[PDB]
Amino acid sequence: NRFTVAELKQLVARPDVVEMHDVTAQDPKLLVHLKATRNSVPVPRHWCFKRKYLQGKRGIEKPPFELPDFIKRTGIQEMRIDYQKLHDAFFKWQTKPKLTIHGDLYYEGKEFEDRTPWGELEPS
Amino acid sequence: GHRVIVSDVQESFIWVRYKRNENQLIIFADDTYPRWVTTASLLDYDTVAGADKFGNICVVRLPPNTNDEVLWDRGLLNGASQKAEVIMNYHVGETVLSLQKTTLIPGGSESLVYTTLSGGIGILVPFTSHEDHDFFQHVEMHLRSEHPPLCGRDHLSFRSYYFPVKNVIDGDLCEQFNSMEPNKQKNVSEELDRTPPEVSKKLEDIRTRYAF
Amino acid sequence: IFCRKQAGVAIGRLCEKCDGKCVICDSYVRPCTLVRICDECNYGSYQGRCVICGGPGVSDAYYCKECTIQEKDRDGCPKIV
Amino acid sequence: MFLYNLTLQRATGISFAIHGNFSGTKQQEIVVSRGKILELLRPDPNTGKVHTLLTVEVFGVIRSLMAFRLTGGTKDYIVVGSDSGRIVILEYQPSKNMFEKIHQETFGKSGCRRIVPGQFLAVDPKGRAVMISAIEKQKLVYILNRDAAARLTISSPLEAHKANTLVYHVVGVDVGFENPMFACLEMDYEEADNDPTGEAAANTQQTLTFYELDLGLNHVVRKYSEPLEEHGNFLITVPGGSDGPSGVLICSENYITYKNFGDQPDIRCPIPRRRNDLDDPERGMIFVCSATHKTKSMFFFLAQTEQGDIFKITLETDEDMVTEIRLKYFDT
Amino acid sequence: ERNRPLSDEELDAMFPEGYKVLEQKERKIMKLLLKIKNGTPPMRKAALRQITDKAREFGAGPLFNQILPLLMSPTLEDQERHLLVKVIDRILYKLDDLVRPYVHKILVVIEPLLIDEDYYARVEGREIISNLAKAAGLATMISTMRPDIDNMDEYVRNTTARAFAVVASALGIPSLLPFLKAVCKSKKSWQARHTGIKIVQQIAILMGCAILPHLRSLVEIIEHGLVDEQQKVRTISALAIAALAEAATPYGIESFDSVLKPLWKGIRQHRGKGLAAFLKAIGYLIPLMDAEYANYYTREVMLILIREFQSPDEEMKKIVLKVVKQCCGTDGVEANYIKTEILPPFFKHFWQHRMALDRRNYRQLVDTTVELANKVGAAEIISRIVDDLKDEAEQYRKMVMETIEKIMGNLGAADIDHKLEEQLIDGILYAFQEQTTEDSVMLNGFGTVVNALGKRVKPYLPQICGTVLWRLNNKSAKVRQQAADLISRTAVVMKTCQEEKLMGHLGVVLYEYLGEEYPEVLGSILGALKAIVNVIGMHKMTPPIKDLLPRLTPILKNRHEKVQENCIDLVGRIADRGAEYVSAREWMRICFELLELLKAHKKAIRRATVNTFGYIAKAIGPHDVLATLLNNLKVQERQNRVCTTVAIAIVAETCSPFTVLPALMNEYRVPELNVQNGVLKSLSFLFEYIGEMGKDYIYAVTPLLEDALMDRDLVHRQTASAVVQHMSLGVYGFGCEDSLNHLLNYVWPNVFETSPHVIQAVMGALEGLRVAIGPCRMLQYCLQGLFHPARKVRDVYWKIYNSIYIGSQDALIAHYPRIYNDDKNTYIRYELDYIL
Amino acid sequence: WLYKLHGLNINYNCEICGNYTYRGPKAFQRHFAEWR
Amino acid sequence: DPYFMKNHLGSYECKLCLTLHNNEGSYLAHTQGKKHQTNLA
Amino acid sequence: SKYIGTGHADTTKWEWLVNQHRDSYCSYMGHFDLLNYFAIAENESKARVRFNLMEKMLQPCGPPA
Amino acid sequence: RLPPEVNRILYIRNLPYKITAEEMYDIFGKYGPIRQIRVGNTPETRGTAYVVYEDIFDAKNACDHLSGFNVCNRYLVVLYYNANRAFQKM
RNA sequence: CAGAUACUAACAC
RNA sequence: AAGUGUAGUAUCUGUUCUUAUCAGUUUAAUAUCUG
Ligand SMILES: [Zn+2]
Ligand SMILES: [Zn+2]
Ligand SMILES: [Zn+2]
Ligand SMILES: [Zn+2]
Repeated sequence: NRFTVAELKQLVARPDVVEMHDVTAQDPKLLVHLKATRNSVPVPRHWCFKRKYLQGKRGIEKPPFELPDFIKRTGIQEMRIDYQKLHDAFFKWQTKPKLTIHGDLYYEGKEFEDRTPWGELEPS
Repeated sequence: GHRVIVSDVQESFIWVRYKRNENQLIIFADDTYPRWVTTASLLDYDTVAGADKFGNICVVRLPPNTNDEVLWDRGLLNGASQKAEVIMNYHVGETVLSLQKTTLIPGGSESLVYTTLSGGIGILVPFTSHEDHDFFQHVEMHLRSEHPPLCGRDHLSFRSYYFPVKNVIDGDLCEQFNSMEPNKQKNVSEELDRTPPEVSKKLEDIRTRYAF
Repeated sequence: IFCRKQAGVAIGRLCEKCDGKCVICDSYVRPCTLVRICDECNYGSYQGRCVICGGPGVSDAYYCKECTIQEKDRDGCPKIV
Repeated sequence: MFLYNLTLQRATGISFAIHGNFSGTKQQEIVVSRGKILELLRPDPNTGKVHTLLTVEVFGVIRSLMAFRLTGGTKDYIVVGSDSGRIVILEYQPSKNMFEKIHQETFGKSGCRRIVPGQFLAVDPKGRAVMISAIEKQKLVYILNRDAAARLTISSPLEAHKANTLVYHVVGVDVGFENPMFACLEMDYEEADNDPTGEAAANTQQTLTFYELDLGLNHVVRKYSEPLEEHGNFLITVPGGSDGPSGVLICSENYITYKNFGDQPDIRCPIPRRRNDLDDPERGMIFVCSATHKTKSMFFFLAQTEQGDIFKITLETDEDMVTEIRLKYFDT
Repeated sequence: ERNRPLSDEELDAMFPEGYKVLEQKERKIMKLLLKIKNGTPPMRKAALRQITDKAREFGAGPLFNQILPLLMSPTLEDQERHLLVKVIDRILYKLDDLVRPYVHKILVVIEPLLIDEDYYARVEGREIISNLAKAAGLATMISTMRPDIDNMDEYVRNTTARAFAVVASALGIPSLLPFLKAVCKSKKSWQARHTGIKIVQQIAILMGCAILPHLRSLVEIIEHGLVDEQQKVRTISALAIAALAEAATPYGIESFDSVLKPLWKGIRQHRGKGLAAFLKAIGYLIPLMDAEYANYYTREVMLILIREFQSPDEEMKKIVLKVVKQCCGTDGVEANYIKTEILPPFFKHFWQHRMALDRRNYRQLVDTTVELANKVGAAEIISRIVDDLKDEAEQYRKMVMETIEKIMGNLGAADIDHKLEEQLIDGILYAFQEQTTEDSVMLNGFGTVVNALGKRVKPYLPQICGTVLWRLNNKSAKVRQQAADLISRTAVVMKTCQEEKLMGHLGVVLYEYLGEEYPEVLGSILGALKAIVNVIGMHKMTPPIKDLLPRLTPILKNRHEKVQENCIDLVGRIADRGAEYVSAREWMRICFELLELLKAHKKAIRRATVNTFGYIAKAIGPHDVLATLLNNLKVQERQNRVCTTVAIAIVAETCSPFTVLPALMNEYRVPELNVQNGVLKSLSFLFEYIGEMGKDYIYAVTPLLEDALMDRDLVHRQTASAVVQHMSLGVYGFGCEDSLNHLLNYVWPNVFETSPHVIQAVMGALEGLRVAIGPCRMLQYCLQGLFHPARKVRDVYWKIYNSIYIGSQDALIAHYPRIYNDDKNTYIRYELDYIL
Repeated sequence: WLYKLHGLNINYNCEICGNYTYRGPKAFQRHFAEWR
Repeated sequence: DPYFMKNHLGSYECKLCLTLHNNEGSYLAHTQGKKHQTNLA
Repeated sequence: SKYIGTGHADTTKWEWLVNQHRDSYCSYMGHFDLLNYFAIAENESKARVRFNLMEKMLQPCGPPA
Repeated sequence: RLPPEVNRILYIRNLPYKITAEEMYDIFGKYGPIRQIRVGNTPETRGTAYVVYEDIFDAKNACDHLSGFNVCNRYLVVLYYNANRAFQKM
């Protein structure tokens, strides 16, 4: 008694959101509506993959973890004492990394894939 | 200028640019949270203060290098390609139907005045420097534990009612300092490396710069 | 398995071996909210016994700060039974 | 970037107001909730003018207030229901000019939640127990007493939960020194969730239910329940013992009804309407709030309708039985 | 087999070189149970799955005809019986009504287990009979068990009654009450009435406070038995009332009104074990009463109880003491009446050496006398006891010492007069010196009496110190161990200003004892020194701290637990408070010894050791100690490695994480699974410990966590998830949403993980993130999977949603997406769309 | 076993693709964004 | 060998079968084995 | 599972929304300001707004499917 | 009733090199009849020994009590025998 | 489905 | 010569099944199981 994909595609405001498995839901019309909502996050793509998550990430040599530049410039990477510089690294030099926006999930291939502001702090 | 900020009843803030020559209204940014907006104040060319039906204030800001000069297009998360970032969240406790950036006293500093449905009037005021901010943050942290809310609700949880509290210190909690028994004032001021008169002075000094 | 019945006025206790431990998550860090237990758990021969393991009880049991922040202190009697 | 919040003018609206000798002195005071703020008011009976003694930001939602007094005591406690998951008892201290938290009993998770108690709050008129209840399912009963040092002491909660059941309102019933009783306007939604015709939803009757706390057996029994002809919006405790015939007054659309357990007939009186009313004739009328005034000889209720009109309500008795309700228009 | 004699040939082979000698369905169930009793765990699970469905094709008859002989097998292990019981419950559930023709056969096989003293066998027996009483209707249980209510054997009546109490533990009290209301009045046989009354007694014993809403009904079932001509029924009705009263405590007095007058009439009339049962009943009832009743009825008791003190019967002797305890422990009873009427006959009869000769009477009288003191006051009771500290019998001296111990440990010394101190201290000194055996009661009592008197002990201290110093100079290992323990216990009083000088001698004596041949004694030596360094300052202590550290270093290596636990405390105390008095070189040497003690089996030693690595870091700086700890990550032993991760976090807490974090990050670069996991585990503990400070370090560690989350290895992901959770819970209310949101992108893909530890960690991270980034985000992640076609996706998503819902039900109201209206259903929340 | 694993026992049809039969769940899903 | 390799976690991978080896020992066992021969053939 | 409001794989549209609506009306009854908002918008007495919300609790979305 | 790792054979380490047969029997024999004692007498084995009790319950006793045991300037390390560690040098 | 190995839970002794 | 047990994962090794043409049990789909 299910819709065809063809049928469901015409019954909804956003056909592009419809996938092949959607018509097999308990409520496909609710499911597609929910997928269309502002700021909702997709289900992780690998739910239907036979291999377990991240398990195909094999057979590739990767370099060791790249330290952030403020820690790197502390020189401890070469040491393996200067506690003032060690403080300044975290409390002066610490710069925020390239943080990802809401909803942009990770997966195996992702890695290799007057203008003045109000209420700003005064300079020290 | 050419910017238009639209409050949606539920989908919070949408930034629209009017283009004269093309004669077009283009959406160029939106929020990443539902907000049941009741009122809005523009703080600066990139920043909006919002109130919602659920007693919250927020401040949303366009991140730097946001571009306003804009079936193959889908946008991001079923909304606009660029996202405003919530730089402030605070559960006021009462529904706010007005916000206004204004100076309440002559020669005083500018503040964000807000009115509530319950007839309450208050302000949000920017700290000018680290030292001040850090001091009232430490005051708030000590008062949260040493002078807990009367009817047994966690203060941080209350200010984080619908969204986690972000970049607001509750001065209504800080001014509880003056109501405490003197032993507790002594304990808290010792923790602050101050004496109680200096704490009360700092409390009065902020509340006297922006608005009586 | 936690009792999870309505917490009473009775206060939870810890044996020497299980002391410092948060009942819910075994952390030794920042005891915060005093544990309360249901009457049936405090009753008769069970008076003053350890919430975690039923030992003689020498100290007051606490939920840690994290459990307090998460409102895990609210679930009801945490005697493991 | 970084903001500091200050109140300039505190909330002036009132959601709850309660009466007592909060100072313990013979002078009467009013504790009012302004939602986010608790406040104590003294009306000066000489000037006829109201002074704020004390205001406190409570940093939560006050969902209910009651005054109560232990038997033989002279000072009223404030018991607060809130979005905190805990029943809090306060004593006002005149010397320090502050509310002092006497007890804080925790039972649930914070927020204004459907199944966590806090919305309704009812006291034994003799102070011996307090019931705190949610809109759905959970009701908890705390027994109150004093120690050998005359400090207030509180029991473990006794539960009185009922699945699928809405509560419209709860009040304590004045039964004198008999076992404490709470009356609830209840409705069971189970059948309404199970019938796809909608028949059950329309055929569902609100019930008046009397929960007795057995002090000797330390449990709450759902002793009596009866369906109501129309839905009540709230209850009024009628004075009992030697002060009246006890029972309860259900305020409902277009009516006020007196009910008591035992051989008492239901007495029902329609709410009088304004002559030549310009309102829509389809609108029913509810009482929106009430007050009770007691005196050595007699008592009466003031109940206000939606239109602002206050009725003085009085009950006529033969022996223990109420025989009629009498309404007199009082003022608007 | 393990103690079988060994040939020299067996023995010689144990040793390396270089040592000098100085129908078809029945067959199916068989092959199934064989693979539950024996075989591998998946084979047990498969066979249990097969048999529990196949019970529908077997039916109850053939199934229990095979299972009951197997359950009766005389060599069946507790765990193999427990597995057979987990089969029994599940087949009873699967059979339902099909059990009914076989209830009798199943029951008579299990009835002995309801009496068997081994707790496990007896709770398993209660469980399977509860499951039987769910699968069988109550009418079937009654129809099975009704004949044996009148069995001639008391053991059958006893098990029948116990089985009916198990029936009552599932089928409610109201259900069996009418059957009991018939049985207890069944005139034909007193043994039926007796068994009914005994069911109520066993119901009371089993159910405890759950009796109370049915208590009146249960009393009214028994009440006439107290008035009956059958002395057995009078006796056992009183025992049933005692059991109901006991289970009702402290409530329910109004239920017993009907039986009080029958009890009082019986109290005046009866003798022997009959009277003992009535006295037990009244004894359990008096604590329920208000003060006026309590006084009157206590006074009614004493007109008989004081006579019964004369009784030679051990059961009466137990009961009369228990009744004294119950009366005198009841709140309302006048203490003057106790002092004047209870004490003289009680002391005259029971406080004699003869009562010490049996452990049962001993414990009873000790407890009863403590309970008399608990209401009369300490000194009145102690002054009656104290002379017997100087009586000849060791066992009696031990009895009075234990009594004084238990009185003064509860009530304190404030009641005691000066002369009574002299009498106490003289008697205690005699008792402690003139013991032929080492006894803990004497160590306890002496320490307790001293610690309770406190500052008052000042005149006696020179005599006490000389006595314990003398006993510590005795050759005997056990004697010196006893003396050194007493020093450890009494140290709290030695804080008195003059007594530091006396303690100075003890310190230098104990220093010589550091070569103790016996480890057990050495443990007490160290436990004394532990107390001493806690009382006097490091400089104040007579042995130099600088000299002490080298002496304690070999002791640290000592393998014995007693030595190990005590040594690490002493060293740890020195590291924490007296850090200055030692060289960096010595402290660093200690760190290496500590590396070894992370292999200790007891967690208490490991916990203390981890603290010490940290204390040393405060003193000598973090860099050096961190380097040693990072090297220890290479060790294969997880419990050692895990303990080292804790130490790294402690060091980072003590010396700010800015000092420790760069080295930790570097070690992550090291290409070993264990090190990279140790680094992540240290970051988990560190964010747990630092709380608010985490905001300063969140951005630095975010890339490392992102790398671990992206890692193929499950443990890296699991450990990174733990970090996430703790760091999110610590940074709540301090901004930093951006980093937590970014990490949520890495964590969320792991929701489909099936590994129990990894899924628990991911769930824990999500709960933490709900507080930190808000329920709104969590809901946004869960929306698309709630109504996803695959059940697997829905199961996980609803589990996450439920956690958010329980955690933040109120908050979610604002966050729920707009659901458009259906033809027959309205889903739009119109009020929230109102504009003002 | 790999034949059944890769779902090659199924055989989907696409008219827009001139009635080509991909023979695979994954094959089919990829084809919509490919040349035919 | 041109297929045997060390991963960043101290374990070993075979490049010709993407197989994971806890130890250098396991790799050689995988080398004397079905998948492993089929790849070479 | 024991907590009223929790869902699982077989939760229908109707069940979930009835949860949202009953939970919303309880939030409205507790949040005095949100109740204020509705009372002013409807030009209605608070007592009547609460009563109307309690009435709506019984079947907030129309009958089950 | 005792765990699986307990055994009549007690491997000993940190043993003084000068220790005599009589002293060994003295120390170990306190806990009950000694079956035999074997003392390491090569560069690789000196300072170790295996002590064998007749009865397992005596051996548990000795093992519980003698680890950390002070003889001379040393503290003995006493372990129950494990074959697979006993032949580790092979 | 069995064996070998590695690992997790401040798991326990 | 710092051992053993409990609960749970992961990875190599050696096993991983030709079918017509439909139905059913199932699953998101396949596979599995039964005609
Ligand atoms: Zn314990
Ligand atoms: Zn915890
Ligand atoms: Zn195609
Ligand atoms: Zn290969």
